[PDB]
Amino acid sequence: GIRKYKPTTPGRRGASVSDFAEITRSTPEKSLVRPLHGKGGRNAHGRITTRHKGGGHKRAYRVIDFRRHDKDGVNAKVAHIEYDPNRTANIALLHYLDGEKRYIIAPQGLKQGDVIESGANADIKPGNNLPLRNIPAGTVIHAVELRPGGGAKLARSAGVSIQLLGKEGTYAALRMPSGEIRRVDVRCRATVGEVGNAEQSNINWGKAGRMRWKGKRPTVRGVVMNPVDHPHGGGEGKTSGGRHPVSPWGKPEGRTRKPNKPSDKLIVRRRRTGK
Amino acid sequence: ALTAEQKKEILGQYGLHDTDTGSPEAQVALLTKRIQDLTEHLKVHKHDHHSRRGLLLLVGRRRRLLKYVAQVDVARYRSLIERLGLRR
Amino acid sequence: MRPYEIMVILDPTLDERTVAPSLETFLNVIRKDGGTVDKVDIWGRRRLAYEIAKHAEGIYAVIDVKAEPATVSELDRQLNLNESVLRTKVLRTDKH
Amino acid sequence: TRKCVFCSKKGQTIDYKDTALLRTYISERGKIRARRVTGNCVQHQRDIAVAVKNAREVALLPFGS
Amino acid sequence: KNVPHGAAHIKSTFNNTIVSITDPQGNVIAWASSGHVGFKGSRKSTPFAAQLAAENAARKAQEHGVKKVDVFVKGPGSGRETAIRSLQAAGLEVGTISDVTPQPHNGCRPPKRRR
RNA sequence: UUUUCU
RNA sequence: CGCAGAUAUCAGGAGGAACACCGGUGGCGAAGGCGGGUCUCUGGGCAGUAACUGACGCUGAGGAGCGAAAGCGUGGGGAGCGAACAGGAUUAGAUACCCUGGUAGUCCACGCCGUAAACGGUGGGUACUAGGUGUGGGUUUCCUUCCUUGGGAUCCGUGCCGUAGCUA
Ligand SMILES: [Mg+2]
Ligand SMILES: [Mg+2]
Ligand SMILES: [Mg+2]
Ligand SMILES: [Mg+2]
Ligand SMILES: [Mg+2]
Ligand SMILES: [Mg+2]
Ligand SMILES: [Mg+2]
Ligand SMILES: [Mg+2]
Ligand SMILES: [Mg+2]
Ligand SMILES: [Mg+2]
Ligand SMILES: [Mg+2]
Ligand SMILES: [Mg+2]
Ligand SMILES: [Mg+2]
Ligand SMILES: [Mg+2]
Ligand SMILES: [Mg+2]
Ligand SMILES: [Mg+2]
Ligand SMILES: [Mg+2]
Ligand SMILES: [Mg+2]
Ligand SMILES: [Mg+2]
Ligand SMILES: [Mg+2]
Ligand SMILES: [Mg+2]
Ligand SMILES: [Mg+2]
Ligand SMILES: [Mg+2]
Ligand SMILES: [Mg+2]
Ligand SMILES: [Mg+2]
Ligand SMILES: [Mg+2]
Ligand SMILES: [Mg+2]
Ligand SMILES: [Mg+2]
Ligand SMILES: [Mg+2]
Ligand SMILES: [Mg+2]
Ligand SMILES: [Mg+2]
Ligand SMILES: [Mg+2]
Ligand SMILES: [Mg+2]
Ligand SMILES: [Mg+2]
Ligand SMILES: [Mg+2]
Ligand SMILES: [Mg+2]
Ligand SMILES: [Zn+2]
Repeated sequence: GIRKYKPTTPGRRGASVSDFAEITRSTPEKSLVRPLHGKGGRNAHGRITTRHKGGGHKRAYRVIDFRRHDKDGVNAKVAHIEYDPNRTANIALLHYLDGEKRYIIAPQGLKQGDVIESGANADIKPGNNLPLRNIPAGTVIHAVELRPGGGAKLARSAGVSIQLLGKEGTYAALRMPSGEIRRVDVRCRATVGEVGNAEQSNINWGKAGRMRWKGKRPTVRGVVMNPVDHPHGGGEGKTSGGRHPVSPWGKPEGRTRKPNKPSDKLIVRRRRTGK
Repeated sequence: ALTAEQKKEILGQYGLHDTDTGSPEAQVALLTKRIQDLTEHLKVHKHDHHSRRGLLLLVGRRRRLLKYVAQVDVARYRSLIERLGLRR
Repeated sequence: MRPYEIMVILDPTLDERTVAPSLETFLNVIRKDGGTVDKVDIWGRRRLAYEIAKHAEGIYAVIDVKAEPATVSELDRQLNLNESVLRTKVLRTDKH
Repeated sequence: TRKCVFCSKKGQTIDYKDTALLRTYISERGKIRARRVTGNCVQHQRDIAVAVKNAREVALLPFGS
Repeated sequence: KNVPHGAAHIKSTFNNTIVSITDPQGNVIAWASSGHVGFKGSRKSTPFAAQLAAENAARKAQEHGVKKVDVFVKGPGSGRETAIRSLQAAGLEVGTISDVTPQPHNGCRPPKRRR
């Protein structure tokens, strides 16, 4: 759900927050959590790799299972849905019949007290897994594997979805969330359904602290920048920089995909903005 | 819609004698049961504005009949009021 | 407690003998719930007007039952859930 | 105008079961004939229409094949 | 290539006509149109252009060796009779005639009127 | 096709 | 828009809106309006018996509610159609009538505004005043097959033509 604050202080006017009507617990299993440390956005050398990224709040990582082929043909039960900051969407706790406990992304429309099939010949119930070769055409899927035994490395954010087109030989066609079409071996695994919590977009923050806790630092505009540290800097007054916009490091906009990539001569087409 | 069984049972319960059917008391009993179960339907069915029109018409009829019973005799009026548990 | 007439169309791959056992198994729940009266008739294997679920044959069965709306709705849901069937129709036998 | 044969007490019951009577009141194109031609009363015409429509939906008559 | 049985698809719009000969299973063998014949402008609507296109298509079909053909015709009537007669006279015989036009079931919305 | 003003 | 493989045709899949033939100067609702099919709940109307209440009837300033399409707020979906805006063609001038593209909107859920030639341009209730001619529903009686717009009597709704009267 979505809740909107009633304005009572100048800073909070227009703020909103997502109503967590889908959570059942607020305590991850002690055996499945692993620690994590504040990182700061630097690297081994210590140079600032990406500007204005830092600060925030201490977070504890929880392990997730993106393999889902070690266990096959054994049913599972949906137990609980848990809070998770590390990724945009919510997650679910699974109880396998043999007794193991495991974690997966919470698909849209799922609720407590249900049955999930993970067999290679399982049903079309949402949240199930089975190889691309065995999925009927026209269904919506997520957690796509870029290739067999590679783990779900695509379409993991909230509200994303993939649509399955026809099939050919060992190849299948997928509609990318951004309109692209890509081919992948049918031997890989995937999951039916889409990521829930589709109301992520409508969140209005309106407060500096709500960004600082997440760890976003100011941006400092270009024109105000002094000429030495910037290409637009300098000038008396304020101007457009006296030169067509260029990155702060000398290289302008335009082509950004490295040509002659092994996928360059195999993949079909590119995006089109705002059709 | 009320059926023969329950309607006859209300009539026997609230009738002045075994034969009267158009008595004001039997009338009010039937109308209150109709209104009650119908509004029970409408608190789950939202936008049946025709049923809303029916509500208004039947409530007005009840009001007018209650006014008539009060005019003719107010002792029966107060007695009926405290028996049925209505306000006015 | 109203007279109901139902027809069910079944796919052709199954044999004719196994049909009825399934019917009584399905309707046992209504039999044990409201103590209903049922009559059955089986006659099928006729040319279909058009194509349904990539099948060109079907089996027509008609059953007369008197039960609750809840029971008949549950039966309809279960039958539609089952894969062996294609389509189900239910209608009142009285005026309404 | 020819009389409505269904107003008689000897007329058969109206149902979607009898393909013969379902078909004899429609043209070869599969469309429902007009009142002016069939010469039936409004009630019987409407019951025939609903019965035929249910039959077409349950796939006993062609969709104008 | 050789096939004993054939199927013809013909349709005349308000300002165009096209004819195609297809394998009963669906695969096409040859096609022709007044555009290929070499008429430009509003001349498309003239039935004579449709006759020429039909003659060219029939000659190509005979080149490939088609003997009997079935007709699945549609579209508004512009060159119906002339086209069918020319197809008959080109050397091919038609067994059955069927008119299958796509009739919408009061769906979508038609375009506005012309003023 | 279009075709202003007294 | 294509010659990077269009139009066309055969197979399969995805998705949104609306339901032709029944279908009409026919039916229903107070008016707006209303029809693909099945299931669940619900309102009103008419004919007869006439068992019951025993004048309990009409009206209605202010007041409350409903109320065509268009428009606004919050959130989704968007197949077709398409205000605004681009271009093409005619005209001396086109900011139009013609054509190719297309953003709100047309849809859905929750609140809003309460407006039309909302016309039968003719308020509601009551009793009376020549007929002929169609149409829907319910009861009765007789040629009587007792099938049958055969005919007779009666209540309600809906069309046309017609005297006395009224009307510039
Ligand atoms: Mg750790
Ligand atoms: Mg160094
Ligand atoms: Mg930065
Ligand atoms: Mg610190
Ligand atoms: Mg998350
Ligand atoms: Mg703020
Ligand atoms: Mg900046
Ligand atoms: Mg500065
Ligand atoms: Mg410099
Ligand atoms: Mg420096
Ligand atoms: Mg400067
Ligand atoms: Mg200056
Ligand atoms: Mg500037
Ligand atoms: Mg630049
Ligand atoms: Mg991109
Ligand atoms: Mg009937
Ligand atoms: Mg023309
Ligand atoms: Mg047009
Ligand atoms: Mg095509
Ligand atoms: Mg109106
Ligand atoms: Mg009713
Ligand atoms: Mg009496
Ligand atoms: Mg209102
Ligand atoms: Mg509107
Ligand atoms: Mg606006
Ligand atoms: Mg709006
Ligand atoms: Mg929007
Ligand atoms: Mg689309
Ligand atoms: Mg222009
Ligand atoms: Mg236009
Ligand atoms: Mg357009
Ligand atoms: Mg006005
Ligand atoms: Mg009057
Ligand atoms: Mg009359
Ligand atoms: Mg006169
Ligand atoms: Mg006057
Ligand atoms: Zn009849």
